Amino acid sequence: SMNPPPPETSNPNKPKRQTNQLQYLLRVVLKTLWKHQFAWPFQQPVDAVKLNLPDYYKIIKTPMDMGTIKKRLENNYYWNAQECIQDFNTMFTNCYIYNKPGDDIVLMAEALEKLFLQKINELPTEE
Ligand SMILES: CNC(=O)c1ccc2c(c1)nc(-c1cc(C)c(O)c(C)c1)n2CC1CCN(C(C)=O)CC1
Repeated sequence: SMNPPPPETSNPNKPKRQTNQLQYLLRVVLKTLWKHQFAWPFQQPVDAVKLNLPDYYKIIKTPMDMGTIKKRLENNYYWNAQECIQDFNTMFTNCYIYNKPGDDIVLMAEALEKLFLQKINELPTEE
């Protein structure tokens, strides 16, 4: 009935690197989705307490959100671009698991995912 703690965003025990793919994921992919008119419900963990959704974290056991993804990129949580792409995919899949076809939040998720796929289909080459 409490919210879970948000996902880990900075792990000192993880090695860190800068790559053109990770720079692109923060500065092009995340930044573009972040500034979208429909971004705001995805910029932080679902607050199931304040929204009074007592079943949200009974159904969604792998929560993810763009606030968490942004901090993960900012703090080198991802070594491989695929780890970041997986987190975006998890965020969209959670929305489609919990919500119903035609729901306002689902139409918002679809618009962001369309933009996500447009941007990640132009990811730069791997070192
Ligand atoms: C100051 N406000 C807030 O902080 C606030 C308010 C409402 C929030 C909200 C945060 N987060 C969610 C949300 C997000 C996701 C990904 C979900 O899977 C679910 C079940 C809820 N909602 C409900 C949806 C907001 C957008 N919708 C519209 C504009 O119609 C649909 C409902």
